[PDB]
Amino acid sequence: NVFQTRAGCLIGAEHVNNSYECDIPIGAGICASYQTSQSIIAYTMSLGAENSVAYSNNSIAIPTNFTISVTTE
Amino acid sequence: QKLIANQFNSAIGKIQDSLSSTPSALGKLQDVVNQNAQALNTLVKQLSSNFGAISSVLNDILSRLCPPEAEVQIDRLITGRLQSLQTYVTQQLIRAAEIRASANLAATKMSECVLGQSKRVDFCGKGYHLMSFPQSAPHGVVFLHVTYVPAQEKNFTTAPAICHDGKAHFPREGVFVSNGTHWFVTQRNFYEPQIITTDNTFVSGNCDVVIGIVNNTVYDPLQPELDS
Amino acid sequence: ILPVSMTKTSVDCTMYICGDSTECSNLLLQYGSFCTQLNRALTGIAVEQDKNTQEVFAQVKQIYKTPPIKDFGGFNFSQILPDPSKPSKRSPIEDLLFNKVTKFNGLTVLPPLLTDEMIAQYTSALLAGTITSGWTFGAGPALQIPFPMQMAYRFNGIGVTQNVLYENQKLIANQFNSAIGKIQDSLSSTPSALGKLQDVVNQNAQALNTLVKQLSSNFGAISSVLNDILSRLCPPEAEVQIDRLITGRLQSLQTYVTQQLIRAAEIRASANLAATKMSECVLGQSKRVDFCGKGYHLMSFPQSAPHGVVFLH
Repeated sequence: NVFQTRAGCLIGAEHVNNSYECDIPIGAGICASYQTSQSIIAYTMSLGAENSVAYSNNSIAIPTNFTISVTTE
Repeated sequence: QKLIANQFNSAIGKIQDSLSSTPSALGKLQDVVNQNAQALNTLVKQLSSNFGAISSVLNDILSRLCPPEAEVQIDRLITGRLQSLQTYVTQQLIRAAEIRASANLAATKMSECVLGQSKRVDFCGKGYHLMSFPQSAPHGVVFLHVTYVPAQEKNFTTAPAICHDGKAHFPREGVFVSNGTHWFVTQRNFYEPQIITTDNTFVSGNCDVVIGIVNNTVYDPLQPELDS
Repeated sequence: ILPVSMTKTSVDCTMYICGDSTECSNLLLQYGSFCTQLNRALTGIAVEQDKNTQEVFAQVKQIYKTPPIKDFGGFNFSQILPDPSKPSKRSPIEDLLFNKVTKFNGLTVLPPLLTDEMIAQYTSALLAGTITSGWTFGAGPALQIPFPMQMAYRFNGIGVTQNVLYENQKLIANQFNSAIGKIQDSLSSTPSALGKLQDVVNQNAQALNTLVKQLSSNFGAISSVLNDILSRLCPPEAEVQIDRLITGRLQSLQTYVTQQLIRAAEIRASANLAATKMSECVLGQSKRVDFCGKGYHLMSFPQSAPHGVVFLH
C-alpha cells in the first residue's frame, strides 16, 4: 500500500504482480486502475498478448475466409 | 456476394451500437468543444483579477478616484487585461494550427479514402481498405472505413518454384501451396487452389538456380486438345 | 532518423516565481489564473509526448517474437534483432543509437509512460512480425511466410519479376547483410548522423537553462533575490519591488511555455510522420516515391533511439 515507482512514491494503491492494459498512466511503465473488495491497483502495463509466428523456410499461412470490417475514424 | 453484403450490413449496424455505448468515442470532437469553451471561461475569469490595482472593476476606480491616481490604477488593469488577451490569442493561434493539421488530414482522407481506394497501410483503417463513407459531426468529420480483414488461416507447405521438364516454373499471380500430397497455385489473400498449369505459371531457367524448388508436374492445356 | 517525443518537463510556477514565499505568493494570486493555465499548457504538452510515442510504436497489438532457429534463406537480421546478452535487450544497432545521443527552482522532468525497454519490446514485435509474416501482421492476422518468398513478393511490388530474386537469392542476401553492416559503421564513425535527435535534447536543455538563468535578472527590482527584498524592506515598498520580479518571472515563464507549445507542435508533426512511416514503410511496402528512402522501396525496420525512431529503409 506504499510502493516505490520510478515516477515517485505511490501511496494508497495496491501493487499487483499481474499486468493489464494501461488504465491510468503513472509513468516509467507503471499504470493504475480501480478493480476488485475494490481497491486502486498499480501494475507494470502490458504491451500486448505475446505471440510466436509459426515460421519455417517452407510453411505459409493462407486465409480461407474474410471479415468485412468497418472502423470509425 | 450475400455473405459480403450481410457482413457489411452487420458491421454498419455495429457502428450505431459502438457510438451509442461509448461516450469516449466522440472524445476527439468533444475535447475541441471543451478546450475552446475553457479558453473563453479563462479569458472572462481574468476580468475579476486586480493585477495590483485597487479594484478588479474599472467603474470602481473611475467612480472613487480622479485622473492623477485613477490613470495609474487603470494602467495596471490595461497591462494585465492586455496580457490576458495576448495569452488567449497566442493559445488560439497554436490551437488553430493543430485544428488545421487535422483538417488537412481529414481533407486528405476525403480525397484518398472516400474519392478513391487507398494502398497506404493503416491510412484508411486497419485491414486492406475497400472504401470509406464520410459522416458529418459537430466541429469534425467521421469516416466509416470499410476494410477486408483475412480471418481463417490454414498452414500449407510452400515452394518458390516447381521444376517440371528441367524448367523452373513460378506463379504469374499467387503462391504454390500443398495440402500434403498435391501441389496447387492459389491467390495470396484468399485460399483458392487451382491446378498448376502453363497458363497459371511462367518459366525461367532450370532447377539448378533456385533454392528450395520442388519437383512436380505442370499441366499443359494444349496437350489434350492435340491428343483428342 | 525522426524525433518522436521530447522531455516531459513540468514547471511549478508558484515556486519558480515566488520560491517558498507567502509574501510573494499572495501578490501572485492578484494576477489570477495565469499560473494555473501555464501548468495546464505544460501538462498538455507532457501528456502529448506519451501519445506521440504510443502512436509510433504501439501499432502492433500482439508482441510477436522470432523463431529460435534463423532459417531466413541467407538474410541476417542479427544487427537489428534483440541481443539477449545485454542488461536491456536492445539490438546491436539500437545500442549505437542509445550511445550516440547524450532543478530545485520548481522545474521538474516527468518520466515517459513507456520505458526504453517497452519501446524496445515494441520495435522487436514490429520487427519479428515484419520478418516472419510480411505486411500481414498490419493488415490482419500474422500469416507466416518464408523470408525468400516475402522478398520475392516485395520484388513483384516494385515491378521486378520474382524469378529475379530466386535466381539471385545469395547475391541479394549478401547485399542486404553488407548494407545492414555498413549502418553500424555509419552511426559509429559519424556521430553527427543522430544530430536530429540530439537537436531535440539540446533545444529542451537550452530552454530550461534560459528559464533558470532568468531568476538571476533584477527586472528593475533592487535585487534579483526575493529573500533580499523580504529581509531589507517592509510591506509598503517590498510589494513594489516584488511586483517587478513577479512581472519579469511570469513573462519569463510565458515565453518558455509559448516556445514549448510551438516546439511540441513541431515534435507532434514529426511523430505523426514517424507513425505514418511505421504504418506505410514497416507494416507495408510503399509505392510513394522517396517516402521510404531513395530507390524502389522493398521494406523497412524500426530501431528505437532516445526521443525518436530510426528506420532502416
